[PDB]
Amino acid sequence: KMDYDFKVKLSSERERVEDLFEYEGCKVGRGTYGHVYKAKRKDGKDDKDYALKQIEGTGISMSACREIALLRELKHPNVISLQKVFLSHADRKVWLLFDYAEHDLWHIIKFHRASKANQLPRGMVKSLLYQILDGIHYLHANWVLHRDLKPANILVMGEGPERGRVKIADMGFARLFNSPLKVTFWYRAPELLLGARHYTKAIDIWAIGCIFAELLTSEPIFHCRQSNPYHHDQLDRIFNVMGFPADKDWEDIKKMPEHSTLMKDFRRNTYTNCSLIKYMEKHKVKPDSKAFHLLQKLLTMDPIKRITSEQAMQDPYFLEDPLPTSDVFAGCQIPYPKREFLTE
Amino acid sequence: KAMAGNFWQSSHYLQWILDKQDLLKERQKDLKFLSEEEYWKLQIFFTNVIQALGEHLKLRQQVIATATVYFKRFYARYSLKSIDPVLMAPTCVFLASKVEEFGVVSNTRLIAAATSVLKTRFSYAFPKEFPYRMNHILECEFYLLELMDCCLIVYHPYRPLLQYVQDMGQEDMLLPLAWRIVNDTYRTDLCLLYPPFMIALACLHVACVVQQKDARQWFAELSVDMEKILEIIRVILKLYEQWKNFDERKEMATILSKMPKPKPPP
Ligand SMILES: CN1c2ccc(-c3cncc(Cl)c3N3CCC4(CC3)CNC(=O)O4)cc2CS1(=O)=O
Repeated sequence: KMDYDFKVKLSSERERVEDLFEYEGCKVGRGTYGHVYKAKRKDGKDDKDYALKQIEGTGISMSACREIALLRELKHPNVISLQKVFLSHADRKVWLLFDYAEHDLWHIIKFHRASKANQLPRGMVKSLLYQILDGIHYLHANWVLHRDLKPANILVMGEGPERGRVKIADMGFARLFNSPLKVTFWYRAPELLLGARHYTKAIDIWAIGCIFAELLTSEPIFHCRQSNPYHHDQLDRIFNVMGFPADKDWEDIKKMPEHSTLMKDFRRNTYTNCSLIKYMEKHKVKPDSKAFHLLQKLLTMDPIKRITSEQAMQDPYFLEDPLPTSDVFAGCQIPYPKREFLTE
Repeated sequence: KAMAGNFWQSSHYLQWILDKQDLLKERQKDLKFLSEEEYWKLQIFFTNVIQALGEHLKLRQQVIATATVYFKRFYARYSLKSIDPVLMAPTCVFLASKVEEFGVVSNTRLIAAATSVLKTRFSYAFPKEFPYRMNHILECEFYLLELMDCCLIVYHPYRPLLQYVQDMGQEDMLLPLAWRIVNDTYRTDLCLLYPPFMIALACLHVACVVQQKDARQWFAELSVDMEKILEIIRVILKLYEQWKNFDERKEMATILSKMPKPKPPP
């Protein structure tokens, strides 16, 4: 029982993705999220590139539902914008249209790290950091956690009107009961590795600290070898880098469900000659610099002693020469390659 | 909690606070079949269906309210003949449940809930059992999302009401009565025509009048257009006279037969 005139009227007027956009052979990504394409508008109103994501699966799952719900409301320069949603009734597939981002921090960092043997504009790191903090702050002010921040998700705009603006993407929209308890762990806060029951603003801020350290060194600060939340070797690396946390540095660590496992597996005295000062000194970042001091506040072990995004933006690091720019490339020529295409 | 302070830049505010005269113009399509009176009785009836579905599924009130608003938004734009409202009601609960993050309503549990609520609580209106299977829900879901222009986040009066009664320092006395009046306002068009806080304020004022609470200077101390708050009070006071003079159970079989029917394919 659905009116026929109502049906065919809507069927006549419906915008279909395959009529509107050329994307045949232009697949640039494939993962658990689905399939992303570099799309161009067929009815040539503009010559902009768009990112076309066909969501994994069929119908409207909780993940799909919440991604649509929140992106439909969110609007900030440093958060990726949902332009339109196509619902294909025949095959039950959902498509999302976004602005196209040529680069990301995973590909940028990998290009520098690859060329270092076989951060060239001054103020690029700082500009990336400030814009990452500005975006995450907007989400957190609207009680939207990201829950999965990493260099592959921090996108950067290529040539065009938004040249060198950071675009946050791939927010963890669906997690049951806001719970991590329901493979690489390098950007995961130590409380998550110790069995924290829920995601927090602080968990996101820790991720931002790791990315920042990666931008400064070209190496993931808590790099590690490849179900339950406890991961011993991941925690071993955090301690080699940060030192083992003293009782005074994190009073509530005793309240964590995996605390007794930590005590059983680890000894404080193993990491006596270990600190963030010492790690960064080996990778040629000065421990008296404002860049280091901000990092230490972001990479604080106790979650209640980690700085928020709003305090990080206010740091005097952003008032020291060079100033952050809107264009992260500072008007300079972009030496990174474009995205390779893929097969099906 | 998500988007709590973004109302003034939200899709709710910018697209889904409608002009009253535009709303009644699109309503004229169904007023050839139903009277204005019969049309609101239908609105009251299906607000209760969605409420009953929500209670049976053990959903919190805010989820039930998002569901009710999805249903109201659809039939504000389209005819009752376009999709059977008996199909639309559980579809609205389904979709609304999926927007919130704590738990998911399964397929068999949705269909069993619709079946059980209509048989046990609404057999005055419906002699035949719930005829739609789950694939009818899934198809209807695509049309609903599309008609709402993918607008899923809905702001309600419950949150501001709690903040206002806490501010007065009379949570114990007034909050149960005022909360129940917010529930009742979903029997009307109020959620399509006024921002949630104004509806909250009107409901608090009526709660104070019923309980003989003198909140004159507290209401004066607000900075808001009172004339609009008065407009809402009058809709709430008229709803209770509607309620009194309306026997839902005795009337709704006849009214549901006057509804324009979906034309089948020739
Ligand atoms: C190859 N990679 C590619 C490709 C395209 C893009 C890309 C380019 N422009 C705009 C958008 Cl919105 C892009 N996203 C980001 C969001 C995403 C889809 C692709 C990834 N997860 C998800 O749920 O949606 C990003 C990345 C990083 S990557 O290293 O995975």
